[PDB]
Amino acid sequence: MTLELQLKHYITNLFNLPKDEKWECESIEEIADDILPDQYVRLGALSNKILQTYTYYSDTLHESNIYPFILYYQKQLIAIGYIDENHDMDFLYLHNTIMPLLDQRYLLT
Amino acid sequence: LDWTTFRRVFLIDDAWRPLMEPELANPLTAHLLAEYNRRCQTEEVLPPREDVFSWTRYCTPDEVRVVIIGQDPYHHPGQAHGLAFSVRANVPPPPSLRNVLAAVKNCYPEARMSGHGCLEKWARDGVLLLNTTLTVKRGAAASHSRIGWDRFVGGVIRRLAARRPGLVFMLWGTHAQNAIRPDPRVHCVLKFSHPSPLSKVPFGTCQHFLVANRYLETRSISPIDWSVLE
Repeated sequence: MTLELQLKHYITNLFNLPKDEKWECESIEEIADDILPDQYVRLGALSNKILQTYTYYSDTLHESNIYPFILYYQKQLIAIGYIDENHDMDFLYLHNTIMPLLDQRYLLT
Repeated sequence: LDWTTFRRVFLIDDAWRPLMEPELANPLTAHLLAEYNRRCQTEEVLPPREDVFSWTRYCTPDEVRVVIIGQDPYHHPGQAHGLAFSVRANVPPPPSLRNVLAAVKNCYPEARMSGHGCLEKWARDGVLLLNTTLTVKRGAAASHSRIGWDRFVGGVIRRLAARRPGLVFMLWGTHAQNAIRPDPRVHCVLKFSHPSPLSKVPFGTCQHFLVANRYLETRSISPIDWSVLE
């Protein structure tokens, strides 16, 4: 099962959204400092790195103001999670290009 | 390189000749176009060739009042049509654009929004919506980011800004603020974080569209009507 499908199942199950609703994905680049919490960004790790960012959206996701995302860095996985209405970011995974910082991918099942 | 040939190929409106033609003298422009044309033969390239330069056709250099910088074009078929941010008419706005439009509506509760994302009306009204990368491989974002558009496009914008003072620039996100640094004594430079929802600051709170209008008024320029619907 693709990562993004695992993420979709975790999300639609967590928030009780229509499991079979088509999701669309917006893919853009931006600097990790402008996205991640300060505590996740240090010089020599994620700081100044340009992440390739994938942000999922649908009608009911928009209704939710829920924004699931998967971040990469040059094809290294960097983060999986979701942002909510109030910009509380939740993470199921975080790697700072040096080591894994947070790996709760077992949560997806 | 030949302006007549170049213009025909891209269906470029001739009013942009004086800002763009000087580019063709630069050997890097010849490599860019050759590399672009090589991508076009080896892969599916977006947006369609005739659209790469659609921004030239919506308004003339003299009409341009506001400059909004994008990075590169939507890479899924149907989406890009040669403007930054904007999508084709029956495409639901993706997260970034939908947030742009939310800020518009916040700035202007009265603004007519169709719930659609196509920004042609702004373009016609002199809102230059310009990506620093003009093309992309279908399916792969930022796949053309290093073939040399940024230089070419940065030249055109430099020549545009040089013609007369008092453009508004809206520079959203780190790429745009780094790529384009206009003289804030000469132009109105408006900065913000990227409109993507992934941004730490919600873009919904961006007041650029109002602040730009207040600026233009101080300069005898009529404000933009930021309505997406006619």
